Amino acid sequence: RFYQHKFPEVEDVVMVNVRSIAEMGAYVSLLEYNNIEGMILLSELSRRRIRSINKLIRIGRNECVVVIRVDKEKGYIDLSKRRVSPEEAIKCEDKFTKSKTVYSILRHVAEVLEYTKDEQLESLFQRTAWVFDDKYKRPGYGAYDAFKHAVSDPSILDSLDLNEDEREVLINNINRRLTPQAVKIRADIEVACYGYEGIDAVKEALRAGLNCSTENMPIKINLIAPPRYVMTTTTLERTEGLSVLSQAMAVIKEKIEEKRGVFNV
Amino acid sequence: QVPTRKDYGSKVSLFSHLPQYSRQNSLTQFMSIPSSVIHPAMVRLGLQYSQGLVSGSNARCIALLRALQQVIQDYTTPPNEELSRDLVNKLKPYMSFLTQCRPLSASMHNAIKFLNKEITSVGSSKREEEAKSELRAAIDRYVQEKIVLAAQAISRFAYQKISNGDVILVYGCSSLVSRILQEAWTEGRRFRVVVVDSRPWLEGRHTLRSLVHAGVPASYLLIPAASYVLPEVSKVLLGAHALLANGSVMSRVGTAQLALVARAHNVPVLVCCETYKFCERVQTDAFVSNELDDPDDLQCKRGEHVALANWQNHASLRLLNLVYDVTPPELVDLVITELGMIPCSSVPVVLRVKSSD
Amino acid sequence: GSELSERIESFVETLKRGGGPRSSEEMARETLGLLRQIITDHRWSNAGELMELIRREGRRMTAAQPSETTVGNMVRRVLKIIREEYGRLHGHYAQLQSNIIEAINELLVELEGTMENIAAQALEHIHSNEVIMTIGFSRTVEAFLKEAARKRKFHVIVAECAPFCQGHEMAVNLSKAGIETTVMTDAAIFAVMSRVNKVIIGTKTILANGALRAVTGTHTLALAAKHHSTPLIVCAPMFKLSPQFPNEEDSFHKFVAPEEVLPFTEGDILEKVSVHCPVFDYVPPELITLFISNIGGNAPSYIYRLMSELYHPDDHVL
Amino acid sequence: PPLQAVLVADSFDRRFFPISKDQPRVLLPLANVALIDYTLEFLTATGVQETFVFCCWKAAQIKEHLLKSKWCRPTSLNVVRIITSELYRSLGDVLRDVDAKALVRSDFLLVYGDVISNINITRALEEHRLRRKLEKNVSVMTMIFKESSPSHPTRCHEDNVVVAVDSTTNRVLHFQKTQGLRRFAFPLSLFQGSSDGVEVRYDLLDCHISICSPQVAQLFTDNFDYQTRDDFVRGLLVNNQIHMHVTAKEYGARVSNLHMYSAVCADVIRRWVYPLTPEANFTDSTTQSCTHSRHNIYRGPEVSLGHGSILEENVLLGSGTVIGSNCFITNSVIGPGCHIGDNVVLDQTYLWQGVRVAAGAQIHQSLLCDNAEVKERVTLKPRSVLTSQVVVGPNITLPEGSVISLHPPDAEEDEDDGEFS
Repeated sequence: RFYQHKFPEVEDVVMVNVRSIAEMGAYVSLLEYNNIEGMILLSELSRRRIRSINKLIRIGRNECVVVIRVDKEKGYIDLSKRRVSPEEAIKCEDKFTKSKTVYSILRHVAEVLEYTKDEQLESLFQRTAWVFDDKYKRPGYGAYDAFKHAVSDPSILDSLDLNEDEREVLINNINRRLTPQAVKIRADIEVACYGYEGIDAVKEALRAGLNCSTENMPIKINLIAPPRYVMTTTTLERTEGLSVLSQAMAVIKEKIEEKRGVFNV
Repeated sequence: QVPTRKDYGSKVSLFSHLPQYSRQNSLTQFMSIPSSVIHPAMVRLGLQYSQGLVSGSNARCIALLRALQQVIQDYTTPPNEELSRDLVNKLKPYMSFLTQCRPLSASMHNAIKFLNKEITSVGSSKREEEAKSELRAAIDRYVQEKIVLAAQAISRFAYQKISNGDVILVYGCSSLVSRILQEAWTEGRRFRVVVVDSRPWLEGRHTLRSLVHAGVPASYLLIPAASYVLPEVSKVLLGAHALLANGSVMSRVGTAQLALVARAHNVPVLVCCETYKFCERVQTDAFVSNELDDPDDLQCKRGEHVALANWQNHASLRLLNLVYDVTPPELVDLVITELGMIPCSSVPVVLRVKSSD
Repeated sequence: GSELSERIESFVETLKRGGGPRSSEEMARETLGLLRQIITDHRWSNAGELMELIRREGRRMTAAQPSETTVGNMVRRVLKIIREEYGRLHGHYAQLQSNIIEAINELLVELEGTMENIAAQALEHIHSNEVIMTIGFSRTVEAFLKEAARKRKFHVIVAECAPFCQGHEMAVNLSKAGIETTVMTDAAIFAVMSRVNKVIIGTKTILANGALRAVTGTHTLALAAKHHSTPLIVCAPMFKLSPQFPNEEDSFHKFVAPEEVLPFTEGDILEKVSVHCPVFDYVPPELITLFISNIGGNAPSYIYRLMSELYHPDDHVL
Repeated sequence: PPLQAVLVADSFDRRFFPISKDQPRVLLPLANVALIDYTLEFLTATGVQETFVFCCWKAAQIKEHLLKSKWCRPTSLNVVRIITSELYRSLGDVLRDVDAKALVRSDFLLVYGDVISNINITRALEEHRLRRKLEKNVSVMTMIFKESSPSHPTRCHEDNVVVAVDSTTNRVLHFQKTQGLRRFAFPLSLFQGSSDGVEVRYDLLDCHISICSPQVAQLFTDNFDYQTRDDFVRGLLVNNQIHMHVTAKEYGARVSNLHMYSAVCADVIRRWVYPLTPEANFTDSTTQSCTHSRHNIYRGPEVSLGHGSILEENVLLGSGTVIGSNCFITNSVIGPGCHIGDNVVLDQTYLWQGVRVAAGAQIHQSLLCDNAEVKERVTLKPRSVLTSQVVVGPNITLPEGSVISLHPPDAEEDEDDGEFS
């Protein structure tokens, strides 16, 4: 499924779930093409004298296996750990996860006449995955398959338009599961000042409220905390953070000290 | 592959994790009687286990060894399934078959683990026939070195141990305790061996007959009166099937209580188990992994007025009989094996120094 | 980049408020997670000064909380394996830290595979229509009993240690799987011990004599079981082993506030009677029977081979 | 809602004399470490990041002693707010400062620097917070304060409390103290309002703990006629009702007079306050790291035991200590550097820094202080106090009470030491 070139290449990385363990080996079910079941191998679950059987593997979890060299009837389907010595691993976990999302939006194509039994799944997958080897980099294929469903970002979207363009996918499915992730943050303020340079500066505290209303775009200051208020920050961009920090510390670093007031973080 | 054997009569309330059989109906009442669903040597060894024909100590190991060598050294090597890895998974119906027949001695488990480890040691890169003959050479050198060289090595060492006039007892059915007896006897020695046995096997027979044909003076008493050998025993040879990793040993119904009544005098128990018998499964109680033979073999011959013929007429009476047992590691002190005379609790440290390190 | 000290100190400081977290092996999880970071920016030139840095910070981590060795055997574990890998390097610099963190990944898959192993080694003991006992609370022996609950039909009793009733909770928990357990009080550890058949226990730390160290009531349970000689199966994963001995100081046990056992509703009595309680007892090595362990079974005095391997004893004293 | 606290030093309804002259009333080392560290690790025990300790008395001393802790630096979850000796009198201008400087948003802990305890406070904190959110801020505060008997060493008659209260909705009615009363009478007008009934409870000892959300800043600065908290809450209880919670297990009490000093120093080593038990080494004092042993003794490092010195219940030593032979020491604490010579009998001695005891000396029920060359046969009796470098000699015995020192008017002693009466 997840790339129809099924039997993968020589010294690559993949992950796998282990549905059942054998008498001797541990025959694992690979998932980067539908329902085969591989194995494990002897020597390198380490690089020195470990030699044990069940303290590494669940009946149920995943891990980052590494392939050495697989052929067909030489029977060497390589599921082990060889030489991840400085090597990153979890790129393939994110490849796995994004391909699972690619499945999850396309396992339900499943149009409204409930035909779960067997619609030919390649009839809706294969033509929608076929031309997407546009560049050779497989992590580049990772960012390009992540680029595949952020549907407005490839607005050159031609080459087997299926339909008018993407009909059943773009009615709600492309649009339906954007899955944006954001964490609420609430960077505060505490500015005030006193004097007659403090009456100028309490005018300047009110226009500091005006100023973090209109200049650098902190949005929708509400009045819920009667001593001192809040300014909002939400990641659709995440680069509002350094701008808000630069301007609030420019306030504390040049604005308040010229007008002799009180403020900190 | 194979069906299972039906139950006969009733059972105790305790042992319902354990199946019971009969030898009045067996496995091959029904199945593929020209054996090609399963290899022929398997149904051979199975239905001669069902009448107890090879019920020995390491005799059972060598019986399954000849059966599996007649499996492997005529084995068709199919394509589209790999050189070394269509054997062991097709051997899963073999030992599940014999587990259905009458369950395994742990000796056969050690045989399974060794030929397992060796058929992994030859994979794909060699042609199947001379790889099969190298498997023959490996399994033959294995059983030869371990079984035979262990028997004569402990014969030389226990010949250095046992001296004149040592009146030693056996609970006798093996091919190692009577072995050590005869090839210690025939070198200028003297010791009055006594055998003990038990209902319903009534087995001391191979040992006592082989002693008398080897010319050793024998006596005889059965474990339901084992408190009459209670003072006069000088040492005791205990023939154990398996030897676990507590320090325990492992043999029949009739090494259960002679072990404790001869710990109750400081007469040093002496068990005989070679390097082949050091297992890894570790039990503690006596009903956990213990078989149960045919429960209507315990009847009486009192003219014809037997009590146990129509025992299914009335409501709640039962029968049972256990077969194997485990003794605790307090009692058992000295094992008879190769590298020395290792004691009880220090067993599995030998089992790690012949386990690929 | 030196924001590492604060969590060493937060970790020993939550080791001073009893010790966080609540359960048993999640302690091992958070400590090895905070032990794989001990060489992040913690840089050096040669292996000797790295060794002495593990010396100083490990000994202050162990002496900050001496009533728990689950951090101490792991810092001995990491110092052992790093001197092992340097010794395999020689026959100084480059390839060390990579193989270190790789070995840590190996053992951190191990310590979470533990309870699955002890759960899956748990049908080779138990029968039909007999009774069984356990004291205290550990989720390891809970995994044992829920496995055997999934496959057989037997009849548990639980006798509870009650300076604090840490045993009523499993006593209600075990009727959820439909066992029909019966709970007495700990006055009847001997009144029913004729009609027991077997008893399991969940240890906490096992010393380097094979002598365990468990909750209150286990010493009387072992030496009150051998007035029937029914065996004691101990539940004991391979991380909560200790290379320690009963002799280094006291506070081998752990003395807690004894308002667990006395109320403040008495009258005028509590001015003089000087109450005391540990939460932990000490049991002889020579009385328990076998391991249900993450290598399998072992005899209760075999343990020296494992401690020959796992801990290099010249730096067991550290 | 973040959680802070204020931490007053000392209410000057004064009971400590003359120990509050060189060292303060709050640097009172109960087991060889300052009592501020005990109450401060109560405040670090429950979770509070920032707290306010107020000082009035010789800023050089508490300044220097707060220059060598390890929460001097905010690496740990505390830094300490400390301020210096302008106009400070008692808790009155403390709360007037805390709503004039206005260092309060909501729900802070009001404790003196004189309570040591083990209540993880947050439970009734959130129950109080539920009572605020639900019912329109008519409930001012909640006090948690122990369940006990009418008979206990901590419920001595200085802070004896009876309260009358319902048990369903646990709002108090009378905070009537008992410093000398023995007939009791409750004004019956407030029982017809709750006809289903109302309990009375004497099973109480006040932990001096209670929380405060700054409504009481308003009800404290508006009403100047309340200064201490007790007439404050009685004035709350005559006009806003205040609530109650009865904790079950853990306790603390305020170490007011030396009676509570005896009871608490005999309870931390009878250990009713674990995690607090002084083997933990709360300071970075390698000159405090002590080793627990059977029946609650605590040997110090380089202890140098005297031969045959038998130990039974609840003792200590320090660092650099030399103890002599034949000591039947029970329920005591000893301090560091002590050259306590041979055949010195002790019983519940609370000995402090720098002492060198001479040979052949019973000491009994005492507590004494720095650089005291105490000498032969100084036999004492309950409630006896030596203090701060004054030297007694060949059996200048003392009776039950002993208000003595080296200062002339407070003591029973002139300029020189107590060698001759």
